[PDB]
Amino acid sequence: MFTINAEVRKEQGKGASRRLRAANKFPAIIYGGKEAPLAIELDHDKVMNMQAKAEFYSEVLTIVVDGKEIKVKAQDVQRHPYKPKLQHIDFVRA
Amino acid sequence: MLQPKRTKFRKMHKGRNRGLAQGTDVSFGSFGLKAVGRGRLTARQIEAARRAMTRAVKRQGKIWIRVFPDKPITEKPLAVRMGKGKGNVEYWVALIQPGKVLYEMDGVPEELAREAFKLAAAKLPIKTTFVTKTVM
Amino acid sequence: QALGKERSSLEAVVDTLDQMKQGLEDVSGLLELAVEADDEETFNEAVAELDALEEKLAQLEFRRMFSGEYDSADCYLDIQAGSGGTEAQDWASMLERMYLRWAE
Amino acid sequence: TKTPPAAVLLKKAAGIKSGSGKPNKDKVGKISRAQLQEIAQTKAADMTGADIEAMTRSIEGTARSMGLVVE
Amino acid sequence: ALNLQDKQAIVAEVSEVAKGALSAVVADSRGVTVDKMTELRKAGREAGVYMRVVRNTLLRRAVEGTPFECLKDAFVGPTLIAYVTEHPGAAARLFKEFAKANAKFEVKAAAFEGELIPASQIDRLATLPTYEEAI
Amino acid sequence: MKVRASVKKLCRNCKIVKRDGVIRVICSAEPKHKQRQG
RNA sequence: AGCCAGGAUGUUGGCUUAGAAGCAGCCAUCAUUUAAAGAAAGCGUAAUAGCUCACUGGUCGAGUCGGCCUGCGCGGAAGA
Repeated sequence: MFTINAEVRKEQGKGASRRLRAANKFPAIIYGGKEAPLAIELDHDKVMNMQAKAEFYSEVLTIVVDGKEIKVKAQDVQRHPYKPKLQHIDFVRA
Repeated sequence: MLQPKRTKFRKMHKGRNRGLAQGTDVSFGSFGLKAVGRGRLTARQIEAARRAMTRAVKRQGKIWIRVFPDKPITEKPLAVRMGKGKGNVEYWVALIQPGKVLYEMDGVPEELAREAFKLAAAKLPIKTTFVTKTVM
Repeated sequence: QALGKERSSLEAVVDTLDQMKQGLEDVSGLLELAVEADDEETFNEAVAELDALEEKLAQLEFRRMFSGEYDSADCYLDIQAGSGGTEAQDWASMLERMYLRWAE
Repeated sequence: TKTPPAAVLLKKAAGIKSGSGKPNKDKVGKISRAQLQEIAQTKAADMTGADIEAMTRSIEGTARSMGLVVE
Repeated sequence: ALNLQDKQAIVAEVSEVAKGALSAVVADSRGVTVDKMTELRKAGREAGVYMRVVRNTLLRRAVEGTPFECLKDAFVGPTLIAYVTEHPGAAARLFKEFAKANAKFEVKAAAFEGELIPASQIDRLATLPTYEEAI
Repeated sequence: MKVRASVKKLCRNCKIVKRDGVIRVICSAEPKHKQRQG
């Protein structure tokens, strides 16, 4: 079990998403299966420590998003390209 | 000393060096030397640094060099009242952007490889870090 | 330092020469001790003692024979005729066709 | 006096005069475990192991170091 | 040095040996070189003495397992324990020739009949015979 | 005294101290290893 | 962290070397003793020895070890 909290995003785009990495969050997306894609945001430090462990990428994860649990796999991950950080994670629904 | 075998053109524009790198991931090996700043490795630099890390592992291991000096660079000789054409090609460079992986190693442990890439880093003009491979 | 070095030289000669007196008494013994029981297979298997002792003695010679740094290398040979007209120039050839026909 | 070194008593047992130049890759002899126990029991003045198998594994350590396999 | 789980292995292992143990001897560790320490443990495993040193706050957990809770005064200062499974006495002679031959250090107590016995009265455990006296 | 912009513990005995604005390396066991940062 | 004691046995591991005995260089991955100790961490011998750390029990009695990310600072820093 790897639990994550989130929030749905009000804003989006370059200006909005750069303000998130100023505030120690970062943006990600949940797509896949049937539904509309969902835009979410995550505490950076939480999910940095989790993705250290290589079970992050094998296992099924559990994103809480306004009460509703969702079960998702880590499909893709953009890193910031020298400092050890994260700029975005794609979460396919399983 | 690295240098293409043949090209189309002898001489090249100066260009600029903006933006971030392609070739950010450690693909070939376990560890790697990522650049953090932004400049040019000459070909003599790239070699001096290979000879450091090669010496330092005692030839265990395998080393990959991910960057190649394929831009040529001219200098005018001493006293040349400007003009009268572009200079001769003295030497070759790769351009480096923040995030390019430069060397990769595997077939050694992370004790030794940290020390090898520290001994390389002292020969290069740009600020560097050590990186391990990520699984995705 | 020099005395232990000189003992290391004089051991290499005196050990190897005394064990070739006793080693060719061993081989002349133990080939002939195969003839006393008189088996032709023990007669040929005790020859394996000798051809070990041959390339200890043949490598002690090679240590004297050649010695200086260049004695491995390829060589030139300059034959020159002396001072007596034709009779001397014939003698020079006579050689050339000697050192060629022994380097063959 | 003491019993002579374990390297000298393994050289007679294998049938060699000096050991291996680059050990464990290169191998220059052999010994069965009857001879390992005879070398163990001849050294049983010197050795600080209480039993035999304990003495024998000490002699196996010198055999690995000089190239000799334990056939 | 160790985990909380590795010290739980020692509480189970040393409590279990105390059941098999008839007699037991507390001693001292320091003073003595490994040549002369190993002379104690060679002649130890001839007479049948399971020699140990365990940590001395830790041994209050390991020797709760009865009746050797006598020996809780002794764990202030150094403690080479012993637990003698076969053959009663045995060790108490050998810890006094260990004491004399080096000529240092304390040698505190020795537990038999489920009771603490102080240093001058070990003469009874020291001059027990072999088991194996009546034949 | 060795004076140099990179001071470094050489032996295990060497100790880095800051005296009066300045990084030094005092070694007990080796007088050579005495260093200062200029 | 300090403080006291132990850091051994086959064995100078093997091979090289005038010598190489943990400690010039090269190859290497034992058990035994059990509190635990490298077939060797730094001084040092012509070589052993000598010292000493890893490692380990004793003593003592509350927080501590060292990486990552970020702010402001120190040295590096000599001219008429």
